[PDB]
Amino acid sequence: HIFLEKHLESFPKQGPIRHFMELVTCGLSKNPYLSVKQKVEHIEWFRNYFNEKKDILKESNIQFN
Amino acid sequence: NHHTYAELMQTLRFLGLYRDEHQDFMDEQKRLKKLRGKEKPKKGEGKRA
Amino acid sequence: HYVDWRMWRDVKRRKMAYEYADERLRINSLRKNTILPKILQDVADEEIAALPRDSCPVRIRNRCVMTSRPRGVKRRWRLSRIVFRHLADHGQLSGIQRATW
Amino acid sequence: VNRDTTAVPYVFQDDPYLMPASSLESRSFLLAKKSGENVAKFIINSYPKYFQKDIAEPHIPCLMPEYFEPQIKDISEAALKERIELRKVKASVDMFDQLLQAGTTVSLETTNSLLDLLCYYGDQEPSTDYHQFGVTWRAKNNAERIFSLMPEKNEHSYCTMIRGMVKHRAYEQALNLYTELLNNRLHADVYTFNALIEATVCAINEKFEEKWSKILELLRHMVAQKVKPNLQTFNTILKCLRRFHVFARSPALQVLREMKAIGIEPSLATYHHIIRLFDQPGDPLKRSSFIIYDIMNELMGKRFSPKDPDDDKFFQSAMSICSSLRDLELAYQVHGLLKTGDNWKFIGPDQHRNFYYSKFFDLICLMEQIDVTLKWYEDLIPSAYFPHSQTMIHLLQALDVANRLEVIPKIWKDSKEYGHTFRSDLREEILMLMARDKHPPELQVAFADCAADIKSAYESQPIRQTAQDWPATSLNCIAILFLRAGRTQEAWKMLGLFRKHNKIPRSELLNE
Amino acid sequence: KNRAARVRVSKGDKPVTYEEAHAPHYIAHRKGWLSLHTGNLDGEDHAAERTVEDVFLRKFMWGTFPGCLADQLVLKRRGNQLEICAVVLRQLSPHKYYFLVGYSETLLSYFYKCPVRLHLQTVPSKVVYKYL
Amino acid sequence: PRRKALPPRTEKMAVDQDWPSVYPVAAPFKPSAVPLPVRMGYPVKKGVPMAKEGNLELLKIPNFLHLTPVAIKKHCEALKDFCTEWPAALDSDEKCEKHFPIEIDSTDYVSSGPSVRNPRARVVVLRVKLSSLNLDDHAKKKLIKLVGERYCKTTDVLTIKTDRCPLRRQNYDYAVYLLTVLYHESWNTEEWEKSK
Amino acid sequence: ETYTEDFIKKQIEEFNIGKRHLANMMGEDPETFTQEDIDRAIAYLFPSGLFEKRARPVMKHPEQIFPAIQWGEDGRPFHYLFYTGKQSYYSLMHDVYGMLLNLEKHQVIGSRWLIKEELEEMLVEKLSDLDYMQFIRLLEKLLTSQCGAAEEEFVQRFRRESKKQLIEPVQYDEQGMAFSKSEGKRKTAKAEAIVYKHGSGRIKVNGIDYQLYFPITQDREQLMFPFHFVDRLGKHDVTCTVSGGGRSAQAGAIRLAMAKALCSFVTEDEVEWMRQAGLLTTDPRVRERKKPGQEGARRKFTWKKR
Amino acid sequence: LGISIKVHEPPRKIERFTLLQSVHIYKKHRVQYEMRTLYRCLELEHLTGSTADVYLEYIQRNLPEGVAMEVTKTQLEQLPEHIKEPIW
Amino acid sequence: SFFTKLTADELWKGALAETGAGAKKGRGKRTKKKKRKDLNRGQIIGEGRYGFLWPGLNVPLMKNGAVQTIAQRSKEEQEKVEADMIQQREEWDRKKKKRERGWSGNSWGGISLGPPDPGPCGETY
RNA sequence: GGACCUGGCGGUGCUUCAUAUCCCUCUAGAGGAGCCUGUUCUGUAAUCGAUAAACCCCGAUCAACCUCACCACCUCUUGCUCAGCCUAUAUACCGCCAUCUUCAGCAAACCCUGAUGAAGGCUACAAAGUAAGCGCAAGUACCCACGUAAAGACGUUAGGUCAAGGUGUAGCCCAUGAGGUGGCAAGAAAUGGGCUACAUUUUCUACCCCAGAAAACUACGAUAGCCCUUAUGAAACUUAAGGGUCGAAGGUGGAUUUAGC
Ligand SMILES: [K+]
Ligand SMILES: [K+]
Ligand SMILES: [K+]
Ligand SMILES: [K+]
Ligand SMILES: [K+]
Ligand SMILES: [K+]
Ligand SMILES: [K+]
Ligand SMILES: [K+]
Ligand SMILES: [Mg+2]
Ligand SMILES: [Mg+2]
Ligand SMILES: [Mg+2]
Ligand SMILES: [Mg+2]
Ligand SMILES: [Mg+2]
Ligand SMILES: [Mg+2]
Ligand SMILES: [Mg+2]
Ligand SMILES: [Mg+2]
Ligand SMILES: [Mg+2]
Ligand SMILES: [Mg+2]
Ligand SMILES: [Mg+2]
Ligand SMILES: [Mg+2]
Ligand SMILES: [Mg+2]
Ligand SMILES: [Mg+2]
Ligand SMILES: [Mg+2]
Ligand SMILES: [Mg+2]
Repeated sequence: HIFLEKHLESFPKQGPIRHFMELVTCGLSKNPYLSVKQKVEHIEWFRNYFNEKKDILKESNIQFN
Repeated sequence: NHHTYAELMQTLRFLGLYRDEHQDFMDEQKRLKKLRGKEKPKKGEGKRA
Repeated sequence: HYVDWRMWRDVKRRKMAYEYADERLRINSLRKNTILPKILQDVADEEIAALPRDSCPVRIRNRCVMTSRPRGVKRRWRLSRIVFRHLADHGQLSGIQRATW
Repeated sequence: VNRDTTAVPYVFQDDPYLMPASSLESRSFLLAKKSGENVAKFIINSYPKYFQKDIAEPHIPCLMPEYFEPQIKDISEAALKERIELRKVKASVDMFDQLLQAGTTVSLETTNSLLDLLCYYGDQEPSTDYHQFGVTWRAKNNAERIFSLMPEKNEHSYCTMIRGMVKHRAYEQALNLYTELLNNRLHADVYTFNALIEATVCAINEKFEEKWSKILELLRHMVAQKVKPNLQTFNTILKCLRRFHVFARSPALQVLREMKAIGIEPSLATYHHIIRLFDQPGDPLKRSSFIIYDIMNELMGKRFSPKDPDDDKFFQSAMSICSSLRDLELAYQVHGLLKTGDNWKFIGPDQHRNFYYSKFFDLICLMEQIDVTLKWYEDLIPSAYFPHSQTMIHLLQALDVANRLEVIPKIWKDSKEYGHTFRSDLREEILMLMARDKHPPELQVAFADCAADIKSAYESQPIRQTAQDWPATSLNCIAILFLRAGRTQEAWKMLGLFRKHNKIPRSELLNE
Repeated sequence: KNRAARVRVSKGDKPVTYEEAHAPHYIAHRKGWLSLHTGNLDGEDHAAERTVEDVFLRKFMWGTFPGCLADQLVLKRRGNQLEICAVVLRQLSPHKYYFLVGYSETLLSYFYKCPVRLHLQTVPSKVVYKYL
Repeated sequence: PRRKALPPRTEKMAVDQDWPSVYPVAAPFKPSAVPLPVRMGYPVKKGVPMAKEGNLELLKIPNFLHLTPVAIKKHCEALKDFCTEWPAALDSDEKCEKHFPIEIDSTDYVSSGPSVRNPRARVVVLRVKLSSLNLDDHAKKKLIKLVGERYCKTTDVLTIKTDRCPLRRQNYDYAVYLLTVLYHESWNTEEWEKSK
Repeated sequence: ETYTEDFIKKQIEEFNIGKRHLANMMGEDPETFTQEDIDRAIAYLFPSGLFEKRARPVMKHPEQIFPAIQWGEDGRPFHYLFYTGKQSYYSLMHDVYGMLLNLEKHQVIGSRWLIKEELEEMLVEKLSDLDYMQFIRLLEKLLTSQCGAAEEEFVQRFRRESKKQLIEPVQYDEQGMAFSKSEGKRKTAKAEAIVYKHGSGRIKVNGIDYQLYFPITQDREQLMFPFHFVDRLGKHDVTCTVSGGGRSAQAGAIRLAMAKALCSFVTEDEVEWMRQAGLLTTDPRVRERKKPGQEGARRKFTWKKR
Repeated sequence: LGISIKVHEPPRKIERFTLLQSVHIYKKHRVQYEMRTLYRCLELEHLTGSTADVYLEYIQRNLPEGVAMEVTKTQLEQLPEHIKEPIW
Repeated sequence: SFFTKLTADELWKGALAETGAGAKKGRGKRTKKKKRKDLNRGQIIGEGRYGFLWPGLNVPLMKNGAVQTIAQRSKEEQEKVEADMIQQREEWDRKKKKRERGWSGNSWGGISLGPPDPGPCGETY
């Protein structure tokens, strides 16, 4: 529940996305109302979401996978 | 869930195990209006056309 | 078998707000920051506004559960002042008594 | 905490109006409460959607609607196993042909699970909430049809067929089916051998000597197939031998002497079938007396666990044998063995329980001092059982013998609270006893207060089909109890009823 | 003038009960409460769900025991258990009472997922406190 | 004809009986079981309190007829086989903090209803003095700077409160994990600690 | 509801039997089971929190719970004044008027006249206000006359806390100094004051010199008042600790505490002067609550006469 | 059972709230209701797990209707092995 | 809904309008007074439209010495019970729905009031 | 038409009076200014209800959408519901209240008077009234005995509310029902209540009561306007907060009037 940065290995190591996904995992680590299965869902949703905005993320110089 | 409460006690009244005094009241008032002529019309075949 | 249509609309509203709760949360998170580019935040502003209006939680109204009264409702019992007093005046609400001091 | 001697069984409502008075109400008040739980489950399984909502934490699986209707509506091998766990005999047998007709391979473990459901119920549907004599093993039954179709048959196949025939009184055919099992170089199990001993004797009503030789052959085959007997195997032999009351006496003991050697602790049932066999309607009962004494010492100071269904019957049997022997020292051991641990649950159903206490309280009154007999009457009744007329009359013959005729105005108040208010035989033995002899004023005025309550009962009666009838003796006694007491005024108003109903008055009433 | 839970004065032929003879300002001075749970205590929750159960239970018993209820129900909760205590008339036969006890106990136990027990106290006639 | 109610069993009751057997467990007031002429209610002008028969005021009361002194003493005599003896060595509280310097807090809530859940049961508080830990000058100074307001200088007690995880066994393991990283991080001297 | 003697006689037997049952429940001895234990056992077995004590379960003797025919079978009333309607009241006026005639022939604090409501219990007769006054006028007339010994007993039947401060026990500290401790209350302020027998007039409030703690002179004047009145300023050392309230509520609470603790080091006569000066009384004036329909405690919202 | 126990009574809490008296208009006329919560703290000391288990079950089961409970348990633990000495 | 349902006493009290401003000062005609009817008079516990026979409540618990099981009336048999119930209702109503006039038809004068009420002390007229 | 009864009224008499009250008398206010808010007029395609005392920050312990009932356009038809209706009637009602009540009277059942008329019914050194029940009172709550709450009848005003909900009667049923999208709820004017002020007993700062500055066209004084940002939210010139700019009227208020021991 508290160490959720094992799941960010398919994300950029440095950048805005990492800084954004280090806030999602800090808030999800402070959440006693979700299970671990539900917390990964959130993380997997952004991964699928940033894979579909690759063209928009190239304009802003972000190399997501 | 008003459905569950309203459907359970409707079934229990038809099975005879719950006596609703409110429906009886309005079952008798609707029975006394058929004798007085004030019966609900058939849909489509209304007073207007 | 709800009190009225006004109550029935809220029931649907509350059901549609529970289905899109997570989707709306994930999309707002992008908007509620100064980290991501405006280009991406502008695309999320169009995605959360295209969802059904009834998924928005600001349309949910806390009505009474017996008489569907929109105002004069007590949140702890989800009852209107009129229905609360009726049960309280008959000694049916544990602990509730009239105050004198 | 112990039992409340002043209250009825907890299951009943603690309220004078809802308290069961008689023994008929006791059984009829629990059947109407069980009818409300069946009428509620009916409604809980017919309309589950109302009760599907679950607000309990932790989840209560026993407060959720059951779902009997099958779900898999296709035709596969896994859709049949779902209709066999729901005991859908008709659907499974009709859905098996379609599956078999298609030609899909059917495992041997799935066709043996269908025979079990057909061989057990005998191709008949189980009882449902809503939609003895003779043989229930029809010749045109699915159990035999599906048996032939099967291309391969293992041990379990026959084993579950022989047991299905004996259960539905098809004894004769099971023995014919057991010869085939021997022809296929197979080996039966213990359960299959258990039913073969029941069928053997039951099949033909031959003399015991021939039957004994026959039974020994199965047991010798049981030891030739590396089969180990269990408790039920011996229990059937004793149950089967019941018919040959006398002759079986000594042989039955042999069965009990082989259960110890091979380490098989006899249960309550094993002893229940011996005493019934030995027990016979004979005046001497010399043999029966010794048997029960030895059995009780062995059982003495033991705690029991359920093993065979017949275990419950033992307690009723022992008390009956004790009342026939008129021995109270042996009834205190049987009732003392019912109190240890939790053996009090083997007493039996309501019918068995009342019979046990009746025979028990009837041997206490007759045999022991009248001071303790009134302590057993306050404990058992009504908390344990409601009495039958013969028990109140048995108690009245003890007070008479114990010159304690001052409790009769208390025995009549209780009778009215136990449903014997209008029992002719009860009122005909209470009045005569009170009026038999003259008693001091203080005691003579109390009997008159019971005759004024017993007289009201005759005036008002529940059954109005026939005209009110007053027994000759009652009227003869109610009037003489008024005179002696001092109620002369009322003694002269009863004179008209003597000739009105043509009831002959005794000389002792006129002389006085 | 105030009207709530007050029985107006009459010639004297109207019989009222103790609970029916006292107004709301006596609910904690001369009367108790007909339902007793912890929902309304400081720091307790689920006060709105225990309330809906009470409103329905009082109606379920009023329509399931028609003409048999002398006085209002006294609902008691101890943990999972729910205890319904009632005063009933003796007009109805006992056979029918036992049926209604097993039907209501069982039905309400599967509906509110909790052990429900009902304790009847029959009375000959409606206890009368005074005649207003 | 019309059924007639039986007389109450109170009359049968003896003065020298066993009351616990009548009221073994909690039950509502049964006037036919309680052999007491107890009345309740506010009397009318020139009147007396209402009798127990049909009294709805005596049914509202949560009685303690099942918890009479004779019973409690009888109940607890049978419950002495479940209890364990407290180590005699631990006389006072100063001696308990020498062998057991860590105190764990955990709360259980009992409320009426069908659900027993409560989110307040997950909170775990861990208290431990810094004098019972093998700390030096540097470690103790650094450990007080990481915990912030969790350490009270007046009592020299570090309080760790964990409510992050749903279960109380996870928050207890997390509080013991925080104490270890803070202890092993207080002894580790970095290269940026020279600019103090 | 009329209760005869036979009904009350059956209630006497049920209480005695119920009194032996309640002693078996609690495990006491039936013989020495008083009525105070019954009140204690019924409050444990039947716990009621009703504010009215007359609405709670009670198991008393039938002579204290329940509150007769005035003619025989023939129908003649026993008393000769039956037809008056108030035979008990008029028999008393006839007796009192008969004792006032004999006197002619041969010739206080702590007590109050029986109230009207208490006089209807001795006679079991409803009485008007005016009739009660008439009876009192005859009794007073009886007292003025030279009544005999017997008459005094008759009048006594109809007839039914020193205002001194409670001195605190002087204690002694480790060093041996004598002092007295007391407590005060003013509005929401509570104060504890320790007054040493011998001192140099030093006061410390919460560990701070009083002039520093109380800048406003008025507050200091309140502190002086007790000592100035007993003309002993600069003779005791005070150490007080006040908590709650505000500036002026704390002084008043200390004044009262010092004054109460200074009564142990003064004579009885001086303590009565302090009482008559209002230094030992607790001011009961506290803030009044606001009402739902008004702007304030007593202020009302503007009346729209317009 | 041989347990040390101390009893005190924490100050009560009274929650009040006001409501309109009439169904319609008449704002100046309202009704006030309150809920009174009374406390009672039983502080036992020097128990064991087994002793607390049976005692709590016994009193918890007999807890009367309308009465909640909050059991706060202070457990004694020992320093973990890792905390005994630093990992040089 | 099911929570917006009152009791019979509350429904008739509002329908009859017996206590109101109109009654107080001759403001209401008596030409067509509304009349209270008991809708529970001829109702048996356990009888419903589906025609289910509940052992121990609707019908005898035991038949021929054996306990009955849950059964449901057939359409033909349940249709005869509803129609026979109506007949009892009409008969009861019909009976509820002759006088000797005095000097005039609507005149009170000349009408008999019977004998005076008996006195308490054994007096009769 | 004559003579009585009751009740109401009287620019009817007399007497005792109101104890925060009728008037004078004490204190702070209102009415004058600006703002906030409600109402009425007007306006708009665009709700309803309350509306002398007893309406007017009243239902609402609350309207950006929702709430919503309104308007315009489009759509559906056994329709979430063994339908539905915020359709009319509060002058059919229950229910919950207001008011006189900062009262004590209300009243069954009897009795008597008046020739057995409607009607009426007391005198304490007593002359026809007795009275359950109701209310008052007493008890209770809060910090007591005080005080404040609460309680406060029977009636009155066909008082208020069918739009809390329910409901009798009459009415609609391809529409007087149901759903969707967008939208209005403004201000020439008048008025009620409130907030802030007109300052020096004040303004600002420090402190929380021993201080230093300010002080009339850069003073006192807007919670208004304008601009920006932020918060909530899907959505804000729009709601709220804050900052910046701005620096108005106003200079202590006529007749009249409110509250408070
Ligand atoms: K006049
Ligand atoms: K103005
Ligand atoms: K009205
Ligand atoms: K309405
Ligand atoms: K209507
Ligand atoms: K203004
Ligand atoms: K300012
Ligand atoms: K002004
Ligand atoms: Mg934004
Ligand atoms: Mg909203
Ligand atoms: Mg003010
Ligand atoms: Mg009011
Ligand atoms: Mg005519
Ligand atoms: Mg308007
Ligand atoms: Mg709008
Ligand atoms: Mg009106
Ligand atoms: Mg009107
Ligand atoms: Mg008072
Ligand atoms: Mg008030
Ligand atoms: Mg009062
Ligand atoms: Mg419309
Ligand atoms: Mg719209
Ligand atoms: Mg500005
Ligand atoms: Mg300025």
